[PDB]
Amino acid sequence: PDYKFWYTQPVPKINDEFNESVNEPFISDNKVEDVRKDEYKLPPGYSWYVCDVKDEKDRSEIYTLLTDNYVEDDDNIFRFNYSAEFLLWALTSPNYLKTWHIGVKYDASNKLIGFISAIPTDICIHKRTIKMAEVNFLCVHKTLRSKRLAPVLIKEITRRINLENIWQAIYTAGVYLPKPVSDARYYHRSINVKKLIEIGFSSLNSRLTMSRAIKLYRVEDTLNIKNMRLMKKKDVEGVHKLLGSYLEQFNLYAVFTKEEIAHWFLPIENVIYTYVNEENGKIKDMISFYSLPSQILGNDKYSTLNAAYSFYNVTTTATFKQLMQDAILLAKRNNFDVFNALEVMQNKSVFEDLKFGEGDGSLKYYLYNWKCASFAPAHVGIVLL
Ligand SMILES: CCCCCCCCCCCCCC(=O)SCCNC(=O)CCNC(=O)[C@H](O)C(C)(C)COP(=O)(O)OP(=O)(O)OC[C@H]1O[C@@H](n2cnc3c(N)ncnc32)[C@H](O)[C@@H]1OP(=O)(O)O
Ligand SMILES: O=C(c1cccc(NCc2cc(-c3ccc(Cl)cc3)c[nH]c2=O)c1)N1CCOCC1
Ligand SMILES: [Cl-]
Ligand SMILES: [Mg+2]
Repeated sequence: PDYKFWYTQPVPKINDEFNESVNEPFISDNKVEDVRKDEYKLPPGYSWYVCDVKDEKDRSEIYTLLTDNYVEDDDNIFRFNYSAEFLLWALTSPNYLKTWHIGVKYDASNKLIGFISAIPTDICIHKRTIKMAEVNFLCVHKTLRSKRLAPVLIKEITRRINLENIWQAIYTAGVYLPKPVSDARYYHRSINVKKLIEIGFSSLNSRLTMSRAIKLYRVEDTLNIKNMRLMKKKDVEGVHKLLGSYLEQFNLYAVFTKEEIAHWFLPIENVIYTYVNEENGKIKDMISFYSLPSQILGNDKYSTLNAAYSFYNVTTTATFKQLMQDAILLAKRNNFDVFNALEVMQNKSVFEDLKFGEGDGSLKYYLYNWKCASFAPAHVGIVLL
């Protein structure tokens, strides 16, 4: 790989190695005045479109583009199917900019063929807190792949983020790019065993028959933490303290305001699930997971796999194993087929005992315009959508 685009950007070369004495931008002393005020040029017949994610019809156009053209596994079995309600939540966090929700239309058809997004957040990297853009949902229509549209989308969102006096970004991808700050494998905990086998995801053998697999993954319908309940507005201050206190140990985390805690955790059916344990007026434990279905490609029976993804989990009255056992149970109670988690924070410590299987690859964490030491994924304290 030559990285002809990426090697023009303020990111590390593949064989760049920085030690912990280095924690700073590649390019400092940036001036909003000097940022390009012209939109990047698109190929003839294509136009920039500012998407209004709060408009049901604009949001439906993003939904359709991602449904048909977003992330697949390397074997083209699954395609991520973020819901329209999920995209509304993901993109309208506190102080979001509409103008960071960037579409490209094909003029002749008036159809959306490209998208990229960012939201603003404070990110703490090796104890330094920096205002950053969190970039996600980069997507080019399958009919227009390998035409160098992605670098146009990346340069245009970089320009718009820079106009807000923001000079760093955080992003994740399954593909290897220059250069990860950390790299986390994903693991899966089967809940609906029979469905996962029927779609070709989970395997059986002469030792693990269907009946034995169903018994292996069977869940007792009783919580270790009896009073775990859906989070309410009254719990925002307590979750801010419990989660905020927990995250300070990590080398990379979001520094959440109380308004960001309310946005990212208060529950929304089929989008975000947060449960809390309240003891003596204090929030002492929390579980959270988001809903991200996958379309099961070419399957006539099942249109989607209903997957819960581990978000943020903290325990002070139970073991981390007991807490994540309760997270699996709460996902089962909410009709999820599988519980997915990355080897970030304390997660890898429970994967063997709670019968998670290792997945087919890894999610890489990246910073834009930041040089620093890389670290093991247990020191990652942030989960992007
Ligand atoms: C200060 C503010 C800064 C803000 C910006 C921060 C950076 C944000 C960066 C974006 C974070 C996004 C986070 C997410 O959303 S990760 C999810 C990405 N989306 C998908 O995987 C959906 C399915 N695939 C697609 O839609 C396309 O394949 C995409 C759009 C991904 C590439 O389109 P296409 O396949 O038609 O290729 P091209 O000819 O246009 O372009 C080829 C160039 O693009 C580089 N490439 C390929 N994949 C990715 C990728 N996932 N991140 C970054 N760069 C990527 C590639 O190495 C090459 O450059 P180089 O190798 O020649 O050098
Ligand atoms: O095998 C997959 C799957 C589905 C789609 C894509 C991929 N691989 C690539 C990939 C991965 C992920 C990913 C997968 C799991 C987790 Cl916990 C966190 C991130 C993100 N971005 C990617 O590009 C893997 N599963 C397991 C069953 O539930 C849906 C996800
Ligand atoms: Cl350029
Ligand atoms: Mg292209």
